[PDB]
Amino acid sequence: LPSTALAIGYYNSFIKRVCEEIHGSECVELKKIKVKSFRVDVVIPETLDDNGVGNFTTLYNKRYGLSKATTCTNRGFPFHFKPVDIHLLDIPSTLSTIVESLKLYFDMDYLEMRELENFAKVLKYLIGRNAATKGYVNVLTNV
Amino acid sequence: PSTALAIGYYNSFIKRVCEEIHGSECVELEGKKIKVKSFRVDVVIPETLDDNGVGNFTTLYNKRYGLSKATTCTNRGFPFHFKVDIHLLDIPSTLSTIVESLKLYDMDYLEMRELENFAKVLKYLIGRNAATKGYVNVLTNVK
Amino acid sequence: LPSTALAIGYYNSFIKRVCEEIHGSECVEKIKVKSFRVDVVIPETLDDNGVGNFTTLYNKRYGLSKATTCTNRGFPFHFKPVDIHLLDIPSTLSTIVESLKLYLDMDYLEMRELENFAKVLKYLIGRNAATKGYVNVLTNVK
Amino acid sequence: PSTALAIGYYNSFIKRVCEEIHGSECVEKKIKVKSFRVDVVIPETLDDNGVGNFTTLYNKRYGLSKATTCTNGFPFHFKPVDIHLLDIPSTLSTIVESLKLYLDMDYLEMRELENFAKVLKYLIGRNAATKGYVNVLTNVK
Ligand SMILES: Nc1nc2c(ncn2[C@@H]2O[C@@H]3COP(=O)(O)O[C@H]4[C@@H](O)[C@H](n5cnc6c(N)ncnc65)O[C@@H]4COP(=O)(O)O[C@H]3[C@H]2O)c(=O)[nH]1
Ligand SMILES: Nc1nc2c(ncn2[C@@H]2O[C@@H]3COP(=O)(O)O[C@H]4[C@@H](O)[C@H](n5cnc6c(N)ncnc65)O[C@@H]4COP(=O)(O)O[C@H]3[C@H]2O)c(=O)[nH]1
Repeated sequence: LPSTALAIGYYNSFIKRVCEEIHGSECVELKKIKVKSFRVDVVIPETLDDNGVGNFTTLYNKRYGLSKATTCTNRGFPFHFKPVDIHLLDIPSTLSTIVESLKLYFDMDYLEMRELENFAKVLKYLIGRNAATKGYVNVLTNV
Repeated sequence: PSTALAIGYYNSFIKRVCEEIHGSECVELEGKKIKVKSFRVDVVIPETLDDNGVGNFTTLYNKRYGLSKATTCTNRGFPFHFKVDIHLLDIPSTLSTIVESLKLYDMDYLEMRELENFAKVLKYLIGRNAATKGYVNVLTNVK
Repeated sequence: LPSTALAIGYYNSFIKRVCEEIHGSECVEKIKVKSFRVDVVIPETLDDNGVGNFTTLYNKRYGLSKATTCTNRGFPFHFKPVDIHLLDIPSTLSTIVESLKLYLDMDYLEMRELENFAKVLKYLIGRNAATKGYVNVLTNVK
Repeated sequence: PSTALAIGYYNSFIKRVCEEIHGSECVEKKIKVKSFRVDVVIPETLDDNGVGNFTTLYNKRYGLSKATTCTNGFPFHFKPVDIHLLDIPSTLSTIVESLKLYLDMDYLEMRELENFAKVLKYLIGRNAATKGYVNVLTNVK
């Protein structure tokens, strides 16, 4: 199904790049900020919307009040985080893509959370793969 | 495999950038608004991919052409490289994911297949919509 | 029937646009907002020549006030640091009567399309997340 | 389904604008009105997301000024002068959404577009207050 490719791409690029860069630098760009310990949480909506996950992302922002910061590059990676420990979290925008694929592929909702749980499984497998993400990371489904 | 990733890339990057440019006609080029009279995004696709991904080709092309990087009008910024009539060019980093999947999944022929499939689906989705049609093109068979 | 198309159009355009815009901006015309709850108001029955008289009567009886969306697509809608209690009567329902005049009971039929419109609105509110509790509908009013 | 949507658009927008312009001859300061006709132009094919993109493209290419009618409003697009009204009916977008929830796809959209245009021009011709002072232009871009 066309959910493993999205999971592979999102994990590899975003997660591996950000994790390696921040482990090699230990700092973020809020003005500059510095970090002490790392926890990245992937947030997965229970079901997708008809027109992407932008509205869900904005609702989550207003509900939790996350804060903006890219990686300290002198390839900016703007992310949302909550001498200091940082509890990073994000809702992968790539999930939006899936809905469009479905239009080119109530069975709709049933299929949708099938690919959502498959995406979560692929992410967990890729966490298991590498060591840079071997406990400094977690995922949350049915949100 | 490449089709869903291609759909996602097209949707997000192309529709967002085209819509913002059309509705604003202003890009923060070194933090200063430029005019917009005629433009089009040239998405250029490598013929072959490296074992490590696409970063090397992106670096080589950008250095050869020295394309300046800037975002779109803000008030999430979508940085892009380009050169008044703006000349937008794009190396889609998403292509890297392809090999990753094939690495987890004649090889070089398979990457060729995925690259050409990406090209065709991009061209089809560009042909459909009116926001992009005319203001975007895909340049395969490049280097 | 020709009530699901009207319901879909009304919901999508008006409700989704306004709700998303106010969630993303939190301001109207100046005034600033803290929370949202939009009440779609549905007449218990339709009239011969639309719902203009019903809308004016409701406005006088509740004394609503004007407000548009902070666009920099003016959306003139009626509302009652400050929590706003929004309500609205969809003018599109007027159109429905003409449809019947070009489709042909009348009272029961109109009640049927009104109920179908309400069901479609509730379904679409259930669909999206931007409108997942920030919206309510009110059928059989007065 | 699309027919009722077209009928509603016609009634509300066209009837109200025609009535106001004929009874006032003043639109947004106040401009005079001597002769006019609103050109409802219908896209040949629709985007997946709706009509906003085509509306923006057409308006920017033609640089159409936007203004409302007299008050004591209804916005619209146009260009001692004869008014030349124009409008992209946003309601067209609804069609695709309905057709997406309803269930060749492009051909179904073509059906809806032709039906919308036909019913629009029919209800324009039928009434007297609108006859002559309005036209629908398909086969656009
Ligand atoms: N919160 C966050 N997520 C990111 C960031 N960078 C990538 N991601 C996520 O990783 C997915 C895949 O990354 P990609 O680089 O391999 O493919 C991306 C990339 O090739 C291109 N793209 C998207 N946003 C871009 C951007 N801002 N700049 C340049 N290219 C961009 O479009 C592809 C798909 O975008 P998507 O937004 O739907 O999913 C992203 C996206 O959800 C990031 O800096 N922050
Ligand atoms: N309170 C409020 N309600 C609105 C507004 N815009 C639309 N609505 C509601 O959503 C229905 C359908 O929205 P639409 O945009 O898809 O189709 C509308 C719209 O596309 C068109 N129209 C009206 N005034 C227009 C205008 N000034 N410019 C362009 N199109 C216009 O007339 C269609 C039918 O109008 P209607 O009033 O009977 O039903 C509205 C109406 O009940 C609005 O700005 N405010």
